Amino acid sequence: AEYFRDEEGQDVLLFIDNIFRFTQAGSEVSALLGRIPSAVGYQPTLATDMGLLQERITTTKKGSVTSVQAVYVPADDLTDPAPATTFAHLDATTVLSRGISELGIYPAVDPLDSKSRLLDAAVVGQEHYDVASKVQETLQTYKSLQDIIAILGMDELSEQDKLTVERARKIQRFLSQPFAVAEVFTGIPGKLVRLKDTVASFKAVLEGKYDNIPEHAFYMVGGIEDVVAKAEKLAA
Amino acid sequence: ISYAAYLNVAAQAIRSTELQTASVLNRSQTDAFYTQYKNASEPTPITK
Amino acid sequence: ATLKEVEMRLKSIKNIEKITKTMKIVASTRLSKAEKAKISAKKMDEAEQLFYKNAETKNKELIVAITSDKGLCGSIHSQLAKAVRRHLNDQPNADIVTIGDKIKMQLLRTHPNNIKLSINGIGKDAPTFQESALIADKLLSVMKAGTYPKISIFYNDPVSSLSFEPSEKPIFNAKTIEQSPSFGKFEIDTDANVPRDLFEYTLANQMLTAMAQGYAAEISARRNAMDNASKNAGDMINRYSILYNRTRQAVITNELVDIITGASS
Amino acid sequence: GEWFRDNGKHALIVYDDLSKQAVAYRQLSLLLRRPPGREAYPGDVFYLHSRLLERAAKLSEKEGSGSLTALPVIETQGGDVSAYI
Repeated sequence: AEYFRDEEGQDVLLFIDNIFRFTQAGSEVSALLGRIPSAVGYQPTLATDMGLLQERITTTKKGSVTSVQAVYVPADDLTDPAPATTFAHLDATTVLSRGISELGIYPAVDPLDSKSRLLDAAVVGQEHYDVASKVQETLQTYKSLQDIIAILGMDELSEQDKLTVERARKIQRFLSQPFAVAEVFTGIPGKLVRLKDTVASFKAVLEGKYDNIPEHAFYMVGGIEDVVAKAEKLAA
Repeated sequence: ISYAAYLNVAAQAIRSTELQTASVLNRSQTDAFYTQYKNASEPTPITK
Repeated sequence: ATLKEVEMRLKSIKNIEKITKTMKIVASTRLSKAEKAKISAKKMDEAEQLFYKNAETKNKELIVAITSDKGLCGSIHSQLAKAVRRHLNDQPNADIVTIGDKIKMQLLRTHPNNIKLSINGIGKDAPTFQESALIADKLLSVMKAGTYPKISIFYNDPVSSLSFEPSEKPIFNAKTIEQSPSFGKFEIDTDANVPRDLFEYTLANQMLTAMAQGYAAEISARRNAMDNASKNAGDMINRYSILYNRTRQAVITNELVDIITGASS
Repeated sequence: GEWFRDNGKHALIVYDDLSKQAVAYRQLSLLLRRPPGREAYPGDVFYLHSRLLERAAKLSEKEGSGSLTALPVIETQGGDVSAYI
């Protein structure tokens, strides 16, 4: 990569499946080398070793290094210092959990455990920031109220709580998109949607302009138009 | 002025004050509100 | 951590369980009274019904719906609002009288153009005649009641002391008593004004029977629901408690691992 | 920071991250075979932070009118607060 970025002055990228594999392999050798691997059973040279790898793929004037880093979560918890330390050297995360896979939503990306230092009110503009802000907030109310929603039914609660519950359910199904290479497995045709389109499609949903129509209209579709058509397909 | 308003008040009057059976006290002058509305616009709740 | 977040949530669930259990007892308490009231009302209604049968009466429209102020009594509150919207296809410009807070919000939203009269104080205590009488009076002023060709009321008939089915009947108007027999199988000339007076006293007796039936059926639902509530909060205790047990063990293990790691090395 | 405070002029020190000092010192201690405390973190980590933090303080104007003010920042793992650091 470095040869491409520097000398030759190419615009580079890197994708890795998987970078956790660097710590794990390294940890086996750690004991043997002359190190005491205590840090919840990990090499003590974690910081220094992850640092050299992720700073040799850091953006230069010679060429900007777009990284995609793939993290294997040790025993499904992000709490241990080795999954935590990855978040430190990143400017974006789009964390994918087991749970969203069970709910039948592919992709399995969490909406509430995603970040960017790229989302502000004039970086991507006023509309993008407002639209994201309503989405995060809505969803966080629905999980917060899950004990109460499940224990006591949804024709027993307030006007405000039922309106959220229906909206959040619609956004939940919407998140499902089959991809160009995932189309095979689900059996639902690929959908490729633009960022510009995504802002629009969500602004409309948030104002309730398409929440009078099935929550399964939004199951395995791309953008807004794809939703509209599938409801009529579903109806007849 | 309904017929049942007239009988109600005639009843309430025979009941006086608290020294009457429990049912009596319940059939007359226990608080509650009734908010009227129009058509929207709303006359403000006054005692039952 | 994991540990604490597990725990504080498991504690909320425990607190929920204690309240739903207390609620279910309070509901049986209220329920006995609710049952008591409805017997007594129905008995009174049957004497008036007696007349209505012989009179053969049987005929703008009204919608009345019944709930408490209190939430947490089955899906009584939103199936009754749905039953209003059904009988709003029978007369779209019908005057919705909403008896109770829970029913008031949802119908008020769909049409504030149908909300005329609404009530409060249905939830703290079981319906009483005072309410019914005054509401019957206000029915003449606001809705111009007793000139309709049909009036109708909705409630929940408490089929068995653990069940509820929603049911409806039509309140027979003063105009109806006038033009069916009431000199042809009874006898009143023009001395009193028995029709317009019997309508008004019996507007409240029939309205009150529906109020009682609905309220009784309602506490049975809150009782049924709170029993299921305890059991569900209980299922949740069990998933988080097993999660807690495993987590708590993970700390123990982790302290143990740190000691061994150093001594051995 | 202290040099400003010493001559008479106020200052403020933001310390991001002290949490990372502790990661670095953990590496040092365990490859220097110095016993750990809890969670593989050094025996006397608190002493390294504690002296460090009290060098932010308000001095008397007779002896330098300045003060260094301090805001340490600790980036916590799963919002946890029952660990040693």
